[PDB]
Amino acid sequence: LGSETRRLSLFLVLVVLSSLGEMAIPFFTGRLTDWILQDSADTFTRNLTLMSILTIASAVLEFVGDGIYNNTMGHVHSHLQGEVFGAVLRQEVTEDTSTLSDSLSENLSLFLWYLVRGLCLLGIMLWGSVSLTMVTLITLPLLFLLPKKVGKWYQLLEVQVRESLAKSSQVAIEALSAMPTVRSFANEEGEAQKFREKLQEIKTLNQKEAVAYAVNSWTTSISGMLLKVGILYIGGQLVTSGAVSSGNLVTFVLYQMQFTQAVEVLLSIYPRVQKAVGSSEKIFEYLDRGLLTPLHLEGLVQFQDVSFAYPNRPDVLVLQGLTFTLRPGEVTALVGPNGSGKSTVAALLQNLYQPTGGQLLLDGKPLPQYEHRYLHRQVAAVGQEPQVFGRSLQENIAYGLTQKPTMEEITAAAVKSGAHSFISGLPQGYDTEVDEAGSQLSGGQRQAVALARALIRKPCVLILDDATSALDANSQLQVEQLLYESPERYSRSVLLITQHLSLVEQADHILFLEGGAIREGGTHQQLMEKKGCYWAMVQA
Amino acid sequence: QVNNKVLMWRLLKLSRPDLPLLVAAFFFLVLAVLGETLIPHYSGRVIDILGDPHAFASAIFFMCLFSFGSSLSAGCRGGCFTYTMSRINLRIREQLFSSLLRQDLGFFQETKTGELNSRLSSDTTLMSNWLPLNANVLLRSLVKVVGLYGFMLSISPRLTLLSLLHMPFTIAAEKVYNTRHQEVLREIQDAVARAGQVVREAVGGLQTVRSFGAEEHEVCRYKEALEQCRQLYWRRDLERALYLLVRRVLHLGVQMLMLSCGLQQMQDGELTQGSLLSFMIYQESVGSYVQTLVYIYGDMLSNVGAAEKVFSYMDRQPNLPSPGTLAPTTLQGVVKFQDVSFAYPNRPDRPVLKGLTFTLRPGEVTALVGPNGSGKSTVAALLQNLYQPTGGQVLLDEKPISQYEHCYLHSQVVSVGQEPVLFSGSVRNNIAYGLQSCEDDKVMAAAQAAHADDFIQEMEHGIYTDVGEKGSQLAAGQKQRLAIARALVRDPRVLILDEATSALDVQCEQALQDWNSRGDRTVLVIAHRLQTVQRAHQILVLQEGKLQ
Amino acid sequence: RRYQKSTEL
Repeated sequence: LGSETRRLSLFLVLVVLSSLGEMAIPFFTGRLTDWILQDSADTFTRNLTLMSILTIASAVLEFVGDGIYNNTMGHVHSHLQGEVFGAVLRQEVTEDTSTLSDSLSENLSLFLWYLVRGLCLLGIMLWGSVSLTMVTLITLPLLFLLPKKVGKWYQLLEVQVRESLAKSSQVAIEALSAMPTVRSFANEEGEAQKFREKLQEIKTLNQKEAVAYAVNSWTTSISGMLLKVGILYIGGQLVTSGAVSSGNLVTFVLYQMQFTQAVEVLLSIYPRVQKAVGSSEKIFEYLDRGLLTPLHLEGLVQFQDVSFAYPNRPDVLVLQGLTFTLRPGEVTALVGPNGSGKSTVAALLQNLYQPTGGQLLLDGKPLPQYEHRYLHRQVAAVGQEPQVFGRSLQENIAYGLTQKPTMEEITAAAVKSGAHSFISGLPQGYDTEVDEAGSQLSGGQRQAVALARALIRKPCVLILDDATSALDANSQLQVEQLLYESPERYSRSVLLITQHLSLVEQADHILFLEGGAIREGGTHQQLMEKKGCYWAMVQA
Repeated sequence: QVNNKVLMWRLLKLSRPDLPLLVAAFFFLVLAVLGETLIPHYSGRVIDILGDPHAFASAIFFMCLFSFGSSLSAGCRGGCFTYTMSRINLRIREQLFSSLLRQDLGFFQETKTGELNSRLSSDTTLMSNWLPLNANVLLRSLVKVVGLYGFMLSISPRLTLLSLLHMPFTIAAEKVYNTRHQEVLREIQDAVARAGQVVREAVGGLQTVRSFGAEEHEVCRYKEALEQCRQLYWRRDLERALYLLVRRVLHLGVQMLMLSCGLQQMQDGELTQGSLLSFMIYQESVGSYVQTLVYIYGDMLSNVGAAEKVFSYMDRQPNLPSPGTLAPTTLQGVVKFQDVSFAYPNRPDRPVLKGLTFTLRPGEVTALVGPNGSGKSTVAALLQNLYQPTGGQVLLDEKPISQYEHCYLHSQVVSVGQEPVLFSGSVRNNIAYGLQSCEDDKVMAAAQAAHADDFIQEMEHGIYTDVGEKGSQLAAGQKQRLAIARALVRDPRVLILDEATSALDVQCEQALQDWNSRGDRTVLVIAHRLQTVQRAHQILVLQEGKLQ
Repeated sequence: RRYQKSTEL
């Protein structure tokens, strides 16, 4: 908020000037009264011109100040929301800030305007007549106590009624969301009875709400009438005494009315400001809670005493002294216990988390030293849970790309992944937009889209896993055939964590891990024709 | 159109039982308006008298009496109207909810729950403000205006012509401003919803975004949405201030034209000082009512539209068949399927069943196996009179199932759902769901039939505890055994199991398939594997909608 | 800008 410290200051000037310009209609009015009892037109014309000029200037200044304040507040709100969302996304609520900012800004503006007005009115009244101002100040608190007491009770009753209505609403939505069971058990009358019993409780509160409303209205009217009468009596007696004229009394009466209105507005506005200020601290607290240049990688990776764990604590490690290694141009697969959590190794390959020990340098360079922008487009692959975003298919199949690929390149990537048929069969070509969060997607289509998104970037390492698990048997066979038929076995490194032994049959060197480290391995034919884990799994 | 008149007549008829309250409200409103109209006249006469104690005292007393009476009526009317509003709201909600329960299952399969919640929570309140709020303010506001202008014409037949000429320049401006605001608000709402959709999409696909490191693009898209919304916010904030400036300038001008003309008329000799004061008060006061009348008349149409939208749901006709009446005393339990074919109305002309035919017997425990695209669920559902078969017929004891009473049928035949659903009531209320009355002895007997007592009996007070919302505190296996106990508490004659053994114990399934509720009562079990073969007396496979 | 009063029921 500091960066806009100048503009706001300008606003804080203009309002003050406006608050002095609008106090010319009452004052001169009294002057006109003092003119009508002492009957030239020169003074009348002078008063008229002064009043008109001051009022016009006040209106213009108020307009300009309001424009400046709104323009600044819009930018502040947008910047705050952007920062909040960025922090939330990188951390791994949003609508709360959006619904809070407008209310906070509006209430703060009204509070400032009416506070300045009230200060100016009190000052001019005090300069006018000290005794009447003292009387008004003395009698203000005594006549502004009971209405607040009644209003708090009325507000409590209103909020109770609204909460009861919300409870009944759910009592109804829950019933209506499970219609097949209700119809099956023939229990519609029970639901109707429950709803009626819920409404019979609000029927009781509504009467007291109405009574409180009526009493509050009566109290407000009585206080409003009493306040004015109390000062009118003393003003009349003072005027009759002859110490002051009638015009001064008229100006004081108008000033007192405006001052009371300003005080009442301020009292009505303040609680909302307090609530919004208290609420913004929660958002604040929630928000407040360099690499070497890479050129090319040959696909050679290896690990020595590598360890990784969950972010919750380093004691949830799923690896201990691993020795995984995949040769460039060779495709290999890994196996292990279901509860061992070996899948995190794939995340370790994507540089999502730094190693807890040892090193995981690949292609002769440290793993976390390369640039993040170029590494993510050369070491990633299809995810474990295929999905399609709400963007266009031509953009969904190339998400996270610095430069949008050409139509021919996209078609070639889809064909290499088998997704060309899906693109051709989709209506309106690649310009069609897929449903948000895969609302209308299919397992085979999702697998094809994931494979295309993986292969579009020409990765130097493959971390494809669980893609065929969601895909069909025919799609899995096609993916395996494409992987096996790539030029010179794709001439790159693949470390796929396959779910079926059909893909692991042609593995260059299969391996299985236990206890956080690789415990067995070798050729697939040797593993399946010996005491290895693969043969035991096949026989079992 | 005449549709608005029809809706207005329906809304009038909905408030028929509120005559004793509306009469008092419309009496107090008239009293308050008549009291508030006459005060400035007596103020002016007092001012004229000051410039004879009897007349002064009379005027002061009358002014005080009118002020007090108006103050009282202005609160009595508000209380009465608030009570009337509340009554109308509570009356309409019950009718809306009780009309929806009779609809067919396709209506709920099609309509999103968000629309139902919106109708039952928001529009039923908007349509309830029509009579107590809009038709009240409009009436008093218009009447007050008529009275003020009558008094102004009485005081001075010449000065009122200027206000009569000035009024259109205010009416047109207010109309234009309201028209612009009503569309700016909805544009802002649409922009906000579109902005929130981006965050929702980012949340939905978080794993892929973190895997590819594409946060720096989602942030940019969100910033673009925010920058698109900020412009609409600024436009609205500018229009409001421009309107305020125009209003302030116009009023000062009118007052100065009024003040100058009034003074020039008084110095001639055709007017007095109190008369000028009263005329100034009236002319100052008329404008606020003139503006609020336009505001309220513009606002009433939204309530009328909301009422139309609510009434369009409770007037729709259902698709249930003709109600039945038959209710025999002892059902034999023989069920036959004859050339049954079915197509979902939501996705028509894509049949799931093609001439299915089979026969069931009391002791013949028949098992259905085969995936058929999960079509085993459809044959189970239509055996409970939940859907009507488009071809063939299904009959119970040589009579169609649709000919039996709705209340009677679901006592003899009951099925367990594939995914059990539990309600937020107590344990006893869930077991005895749908029954008129039950005894705790039966609940223990029903619970012991499913071995669920091993969990229920550790819990304090036994069966009177509150189950978590939609069974939140229960485990997947625990919910299965609770749903089973909900069936044998009813003593069924025909039993249908939707692969309960997939989560429940196989031995428990055998006991449920061989107890008194299954010794001579027809049992049909659905299995995803050959596990049902160990007891099935008539195994039946069906694929592509055709039986094996 | 100036405070706007809610319409009295």
